[PDB]
Amino acid sequence: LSKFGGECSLKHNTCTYLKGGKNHVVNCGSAANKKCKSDRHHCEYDEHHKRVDCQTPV
Repeated sequence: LSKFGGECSLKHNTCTYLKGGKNHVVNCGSAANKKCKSDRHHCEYDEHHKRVDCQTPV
């Protein structure tokens, strides 16, 4: 609804997600369970509380 999935950059610790044909970039954050730990890992941005998780599980 207000969540967008994408993939994270290990080097940049960011999540890139697509919305309406437009890429957006958001900081994964520094928490050990939120930062990007593996390049291209599934990540999700929650628009509502402006939350990011770059360790989205399967």
